[PDB]
Amino acid sequence: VKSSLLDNMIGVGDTVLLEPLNEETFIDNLKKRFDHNEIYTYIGSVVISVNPYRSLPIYSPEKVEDYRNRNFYELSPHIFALSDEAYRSLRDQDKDQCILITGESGAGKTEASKLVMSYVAAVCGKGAEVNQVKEQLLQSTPVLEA
Amino acid sequence: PNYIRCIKPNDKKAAHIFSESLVCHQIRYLGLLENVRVRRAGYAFRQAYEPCLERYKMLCKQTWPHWKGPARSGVEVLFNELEIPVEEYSFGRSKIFIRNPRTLFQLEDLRKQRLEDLATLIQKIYRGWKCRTHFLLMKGLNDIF
Amino acid sequence: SIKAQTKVRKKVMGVLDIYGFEIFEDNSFEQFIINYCNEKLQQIFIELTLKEEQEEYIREDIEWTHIDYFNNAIICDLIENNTNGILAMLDEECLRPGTVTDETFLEKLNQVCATHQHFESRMSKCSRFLNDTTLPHSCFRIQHYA
Amino acid sequence: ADQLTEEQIAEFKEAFSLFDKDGDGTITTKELGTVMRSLGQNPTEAELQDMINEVDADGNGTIDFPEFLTMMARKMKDTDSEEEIREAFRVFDKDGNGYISAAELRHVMTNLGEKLTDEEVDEMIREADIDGDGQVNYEEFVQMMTAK
Repeated sequence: VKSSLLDNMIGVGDTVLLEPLNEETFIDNLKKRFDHNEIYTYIGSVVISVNPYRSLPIYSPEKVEDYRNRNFYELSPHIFALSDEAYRSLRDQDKDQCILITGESGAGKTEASKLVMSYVAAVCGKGAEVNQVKEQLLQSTPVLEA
Repeated sequence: PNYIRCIKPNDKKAAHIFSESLVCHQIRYLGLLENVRVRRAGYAFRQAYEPCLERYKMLCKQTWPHWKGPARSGVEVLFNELEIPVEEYSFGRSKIFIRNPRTLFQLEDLRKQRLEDLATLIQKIYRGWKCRTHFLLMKGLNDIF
Repeated sequence: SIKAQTKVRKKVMGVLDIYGFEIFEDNSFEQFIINYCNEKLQQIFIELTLKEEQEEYIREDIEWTHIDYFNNAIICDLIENNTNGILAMLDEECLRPGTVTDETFLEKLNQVCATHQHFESRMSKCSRFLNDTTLPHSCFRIQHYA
Repeated sequence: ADQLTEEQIAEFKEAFSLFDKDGDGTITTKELGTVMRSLGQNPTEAELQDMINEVDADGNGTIDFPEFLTMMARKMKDTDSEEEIREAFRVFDKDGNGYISAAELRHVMTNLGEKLTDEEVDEMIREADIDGDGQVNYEEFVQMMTAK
């Protein structure tokens, strides 16, 4: 409760706080965040991801411990924080979840599937099973892509 | 449902190219703007009383260093010292409600101001512990100067 | 290869990877089904959004003020209505043989579908009266959320 | 004030005579703050600059012993508190566990305030935890620094 995403915020971290509201300010928001290598931006509980076309170091297993079991509000925007909500709504509440990826090809949909399922492969407790189903899923992906 | 929209920043798959006109079409196709318009609807920011009081206890002389209990009353005397208009906020049952981020960035400005005063207080009492300690060691070596 | 061994009680987290919205210069029936599915997804998204928000403002006992948003339900209703939708007219023209063509189908859409505000055509009048440039013949406009 | 009973006059006089190296009868003006901080009053640097520019009209800061006593009876009522600085440390806790990062303590305490040097903040963390490294406590550290 002592930390917030408002501290050390590049641009405006959440677009509900963006003022004034048009597309012109929002393009500048994603511009000034993408320049400072901040590619995640929320709308409410919505993750906006921007493809950087390189491997960013924000996916370390060290940062998995940082992103785990903090609140949605308490930390800088990242995609794992969505999966860290969804999984706990599956775990502590026993309610079925679904994670929807919307966009066009070449914007990072398959990467977002890989990173969501990678976080779930990290924190589930039996990681080799999720890696075993995962490896045949990502293996079966170019088959369907044909 | 939990939700992700993906945006390409260019049509050329590069790391440092940002085409504003194409990203504008990416916002239009996904419709992020009406998403913001419906998430904002009445009050554009909100949080519980406890992280609000723990975040902004240093702006009120009745909450610094304590407390002021209960948390709704401490946020209230915080607003009454900081002279916030009544139409800027609303008291929920377990959350404080904020209408426009004008008040929010105002409070972030004031908290950003008092943060340097807190670090200045820490460095003052610490360096005073060092100079007082060196003075006590200097007395401990030479009784008269 | 990836399924469970037996049939037991379970709880599931799914991932729905769906494509995005389309605009070409020429948008055929494929892009029509595409953009219709994204109308449905946008509709359930805004509906669950408003129910979630109004749920919260009823929780914290705060008087709701009204917000203006784009109605997706009359675009969906403009397409899917079993008597007045677009797909009902298309299933009609496919069903009955009458030596049917594209311009006769546009004539039917001008007859029964142009009574709605957000449908837009050239030969009808109504919706819209105006002779708008970059609106050819043998085509129609739909005012989508995009 | 009135001012200043004798048991503080003797300490102000021995600390006043300690940092006199030219044989003048007054301290040097670069060391003006460490005179006040060696005795434990601890004014800030900018308020020291205003207080020394109040009595100086030459731009040097040269004072004598009764002017220094005047400055001590001004600041004598400004003795700080324990819970105030401790809650100021609790502002910098972001995790709510009582633990505090040493490297972020270096970033704050070398980028904010009077900007402690490398040996002072490195010595600060080495006095905070002798075992190390990179993550320290504060709740007994505040008891160590706030003794006169």
